[PDB]
Amino acid sequence: MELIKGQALFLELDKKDFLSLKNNDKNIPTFAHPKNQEKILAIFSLPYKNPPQNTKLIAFYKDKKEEIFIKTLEGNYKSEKLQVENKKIFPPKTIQERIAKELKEANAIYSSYTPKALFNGAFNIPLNSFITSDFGKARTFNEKVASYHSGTDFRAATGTPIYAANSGVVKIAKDRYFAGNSVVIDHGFGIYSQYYHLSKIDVKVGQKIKKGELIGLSGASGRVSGPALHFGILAGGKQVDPLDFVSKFNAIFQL
Ligand SMILES: [Zn+2]
Repeated sequence: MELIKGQALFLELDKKDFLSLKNNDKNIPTFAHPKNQEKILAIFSLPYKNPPQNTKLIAFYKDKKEEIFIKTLEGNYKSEKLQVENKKIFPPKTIQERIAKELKEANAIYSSYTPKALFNGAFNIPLNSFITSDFGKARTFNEKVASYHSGTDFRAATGTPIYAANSGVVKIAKDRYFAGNSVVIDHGFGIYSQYYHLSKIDVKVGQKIKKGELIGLSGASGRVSGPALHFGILAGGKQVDPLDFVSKFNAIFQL
């Protein structure tokens, strides 16, 4: 198989006598195929920055092992050469501490795995606008990726209502350094949607949220380039192309 870096794919496997799916020593969770009672699914994601060239997963069955080869593709992302090498910025200690604390908190959430569906059918887009900055726009130095846009930006004047892309449980709902006013929702199966730079947060941590339910108002918090809605998806432990993921997810769980 082939998969572009920074995207997810849904792996389909036989359910009968399946024991475990592994990437080296890392276990990949499985969930039911909603349409084919003899299949299960798993989400495999490749990181945008510095992915392996190839991946081999082993599905262990009671009587066999089944290998799965995945070749990484570079894709056709927009990319611009950085010019200033000076990358190690030097923030004040008070900012370094906040950054480090919010990163620990987020990683604890994104590493967690809810082993049931909290979603309800297909994902919807969080507002009926248009993309002004695509996922995966990269800045490169040393023929390597120095940074990239880890979500997609929708056009939104400050104060535009933002709605949950799918049902789930709010896990983050506060102001964070790079994301500004942030909402993160657990949809189950390690799938999280992200709503950043809001001007107003209308949900609390732990709250159960319905698809299409108001979660806040867009803004420009934490954002230098003015008002927009940054929408992200984390799945398989990685930030992935959100509209690509939604398209792949909806093809399976639509009906
Ligand atoms: Zn963005």
